[PDB]
Amino acid sequence: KTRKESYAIYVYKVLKQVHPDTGISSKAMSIMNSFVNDVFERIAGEASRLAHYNKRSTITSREIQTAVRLLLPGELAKHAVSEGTKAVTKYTSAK
Amino acid sequence: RKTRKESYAIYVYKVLKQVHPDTGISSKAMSIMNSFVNDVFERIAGEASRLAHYNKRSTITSREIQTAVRLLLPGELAKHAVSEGTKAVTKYTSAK
Amino acid sequence: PWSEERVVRKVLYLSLKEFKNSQKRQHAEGIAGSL
Amino acid sequence: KPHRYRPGTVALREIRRYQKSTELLIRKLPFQRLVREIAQDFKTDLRFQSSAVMALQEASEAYLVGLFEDTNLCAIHAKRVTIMPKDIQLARRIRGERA
Amino acid sequence: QRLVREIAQDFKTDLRFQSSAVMALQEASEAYLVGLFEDTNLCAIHAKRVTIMPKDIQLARRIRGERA
Amino acid sequence: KRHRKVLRDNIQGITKPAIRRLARRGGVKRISGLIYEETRGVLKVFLENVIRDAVTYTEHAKRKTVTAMDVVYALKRQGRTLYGFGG
Amino acid sequence: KVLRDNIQGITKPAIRRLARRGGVKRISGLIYEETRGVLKVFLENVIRDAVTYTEHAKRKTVTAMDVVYALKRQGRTLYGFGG
Amino acid sequence: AKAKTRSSRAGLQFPVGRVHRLLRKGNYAERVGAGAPVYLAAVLEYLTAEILELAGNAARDNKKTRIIPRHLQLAVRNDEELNKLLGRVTIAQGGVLPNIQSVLLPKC
Amino acid sequence: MQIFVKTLTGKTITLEVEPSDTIENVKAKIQDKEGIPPDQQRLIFAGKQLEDGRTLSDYNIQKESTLHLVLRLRGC
Amino acid sequence: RSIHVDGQRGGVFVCLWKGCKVYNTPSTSQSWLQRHMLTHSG
DNA sequence: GTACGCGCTGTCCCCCGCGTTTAAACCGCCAAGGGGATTACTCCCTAGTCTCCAGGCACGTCTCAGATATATACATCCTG
DNA sequence: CAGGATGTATATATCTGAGACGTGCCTGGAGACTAGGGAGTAATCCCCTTGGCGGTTTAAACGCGGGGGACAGCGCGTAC
Ligand SMILES: [Zn+2]
Repeated sequence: KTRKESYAIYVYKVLKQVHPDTGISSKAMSIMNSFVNDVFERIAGEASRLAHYNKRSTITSREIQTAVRLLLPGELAKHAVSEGTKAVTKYTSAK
Repeated sequence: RKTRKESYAIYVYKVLKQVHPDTGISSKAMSIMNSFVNDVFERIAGEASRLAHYNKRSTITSREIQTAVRLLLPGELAKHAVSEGTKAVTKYTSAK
Repeated sequence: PWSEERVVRKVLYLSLKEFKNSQKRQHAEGIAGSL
Repeated sequence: KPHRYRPGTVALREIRRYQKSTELLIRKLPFQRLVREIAQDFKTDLRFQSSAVMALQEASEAYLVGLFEDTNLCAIHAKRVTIMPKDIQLARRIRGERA
Repeated sequence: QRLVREIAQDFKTDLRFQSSAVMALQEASEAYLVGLFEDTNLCAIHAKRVTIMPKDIQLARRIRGERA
Repeated sequence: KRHRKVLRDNIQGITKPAIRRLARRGGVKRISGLIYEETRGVLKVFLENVIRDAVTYTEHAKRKTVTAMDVVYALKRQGRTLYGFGG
Repeated sequence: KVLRDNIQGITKPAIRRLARRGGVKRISGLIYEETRGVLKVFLENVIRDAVTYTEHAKRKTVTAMDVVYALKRQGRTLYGFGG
Repeated sequence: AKAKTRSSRAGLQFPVGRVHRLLRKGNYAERVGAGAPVYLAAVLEYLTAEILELAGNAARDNKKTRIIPRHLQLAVRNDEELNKLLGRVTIAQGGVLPNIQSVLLPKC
Repeated sequence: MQIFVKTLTGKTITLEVEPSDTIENVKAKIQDKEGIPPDQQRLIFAGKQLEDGRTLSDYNIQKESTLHLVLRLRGC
Repeated sequence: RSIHVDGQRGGVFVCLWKGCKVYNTPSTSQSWLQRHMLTHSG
């Protein structure tokens, strides 16, 4: 018992959207789990400070945007920011 | 002339004379000590922050700080400082 | 004002193999978007 | 009559061999013994999960490997082909480890 | 100062530089080079020489974890 | 007789051919003979550092059993994160 | 003689000076290039993030505290200039 | 009635509800905006997609059906822009990149 | 545009090349017209060793220029 | 050192002298005590 | 046996002063724009209920994954 | 300076069976649906400090040369 969370299912889904026909071993799932669990904090912690400096109290997108501009090196930043911008401005249009 | 700032300068100075009661101190060195204190305070705090969440408590206690020291200060300084803090508490307990 | 001759004498003397980058990974700049 | 290979040629095959596989390189039971040995001095009467030891190993090995590689570059810098403790002690200091 | 103002041209134009910050930039940019040269020196010595050549710098950085 | 068979000189449990294997994986060709003690000490220092904090955590959580998470946290604090063990 | 892309502003004797405080004795002829590039690289890697902070704060002038932060980022803390 | 997943309303796959829970309970700030968890989840999804895709080709080029760590290693270490992001991580069961110095080869 | 590639053996060859051609492509042309492998060649002009990734326009080379090629063996 | 310094056993540096700029002033570091003694008495 | 290690050498290429050319400093003057404080407000995110469905757990298989067995090219290291 | 013999490689066949993939079930946490009140937010104004400037002056940079010593090359013994 004592349920645990994970990201397995979502990983598998995303996998199916690129090589729709390729399996994934067990451990190589646990890895890709831990990896997300890492990057998540490595961004959220940074954004926390970044807000705390200018003495705000809320976290919004804008900083997450900046915070990304700091960690991801170069072209990955160029892409990810476009991705975010897009995949939010849609959502706000249709709640 | 408004919007007061803060520092530790007072306390640096006070504890200074308790050791070299004849010595002065420039401004730059004052600022440096200030920054240094700020650094260390944060390090130790942030450490204990995780230490709780791991065991999923919700309040920082002394016991937290105790170990959190043992993970930053190398060797000797740790053994000294833990003694120090242990003492400083005991008194405060009885001496409200 | 450029010591090309001196650097060429150095090329003749040192004369050792050198290592550098090989491939162009522009695909990480490309298909990544189409990913 | 009996065939014997050129000196040092076996290695050139050893490398291309090992740089491919992925499994461990140290037999467990002695390693586990060693760990349990060191552990006593901090708080004797301990008890371990299995995977914990596996982890400890995994890291140790990855460390040593990465260390050797840079040791090698050092050794080349001085136009040798072997290695010597004087080499390790260089990298182990430039890194800032034994700084 | 003329240097940094030049490099700052790209990431944006028409910036202003609070004076003191330039001092910090300078200062930190120097304690870097010092410690660098130090390690280059140890490197070169290890090869039984007395003078330092660019390959020393390159090796030093690589081991340090900057170039690769 | 229950426990505490304190063993000594297990560092010699690291055979020379073992270390040969590692070095090979590293990519070295010719090897001196003194190294077989250099590494025997280097590795020990490395271990000690980790195992200390490893213990420290459990101790704080006051059990008698060193889980894997513990080791993970330790290896992280020193800037050597490790994937694949339930981060 | 005024045409000077500021990178040239790093005079060779200057480099020699730092080299001394390090503790080097002799010096090849080429290093006076390696340094000019290395310093450059190191510089952008910091001025970029400094800029970034200023931007996100909507400001228009590079406060020291920014440069300090950016320096703590790379793993190079710096005492004294405030913080 | 007839509720809809926020992820749908975004058109993604990551549990935006789950994320937005995590931020509140992580002491990351005092109060969380609305748009953030969206933006965050989008970034995460993009990243993991990129890496998985690369690994897929990696393993196929070895002519196998599934994906195992050794692939992931051989996947990351070959793309620098990634490789920097993972300067200090260690993938168990990872091996190394095949590599040999140029000098130690025979004369020809 | 035409260029002159003077070699250490007293031979100075002409190539067909554009300012947008890279030094890797120029070395490929050296291979195709002389059999000299591109991994063995190092071209020199304007006091610098030519970089394969850059083009002729990047070095600001004019017509009728006389470039220098040294045979540098890597490997073996 | 045998008459005033060693007889000054304590965590304080209250040790006395005629003509010192600091006089009857405590100090929590006895090392600095003996240091000041070596400075003054010569 | 080969890789090392020691010694001999024949350089040419940095150090070291010397004139001389200069750009840095400092000193002063000046303008403004942008940063920093102050005000009125609003609308957005927190809180609280009610609910119902996505997600975790336990099974059960079949596979195709993989394993294993078998068999041929090829790259060394010798000979004339 | 080229062939022959070689142990290595490499492939191809068999099973064989643990364990990725579904598959149901059940439920607690995510979502719809409610007010509220303060964090941000425009809007404001008023320094000020940062560029920007124009003379000295002067030490620091610069170019020259010359020479001497560090080095890269080469050769030879050997012991690990
Ligand atoms: Zn006195």
